[PDB]
Amino acid sequence: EVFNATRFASVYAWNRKRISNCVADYSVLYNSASFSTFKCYGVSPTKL
Amino acid sequence: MESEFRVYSSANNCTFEYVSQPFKNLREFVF
Ligand SMILES: *[C@@H]1O[C@H](CO)[C@@H](O)[C@H](O)[C@H]1NC(C)=O
Repeated sequence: EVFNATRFASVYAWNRKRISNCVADYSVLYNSASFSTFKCYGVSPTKL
Repeated sequence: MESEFRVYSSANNCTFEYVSQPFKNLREFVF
């Protein structure tokens, strides 16, 4: 629901959100396989 | 008629919220 909102935040007013009592469902953001931007310098995708 | 109001409460951070379901019996609490 957060990722599929109708209105996107502006550049001057960046919207910052804090997450509590939730889990990192990485597979949902990983099943599309659209990770074109893979400039993950300094980290590894296996130590997650 | 209204008595469930709130005063101030600027709520700067309030990043933790545990909204959850909760002769008289003696209510004993240990905090
Ligand atoms: C809580 O987070 C908000 C985010 O805008 C911040 O402005 C505020 O200073 C924080 N308060 C704390 C750390 O208690």
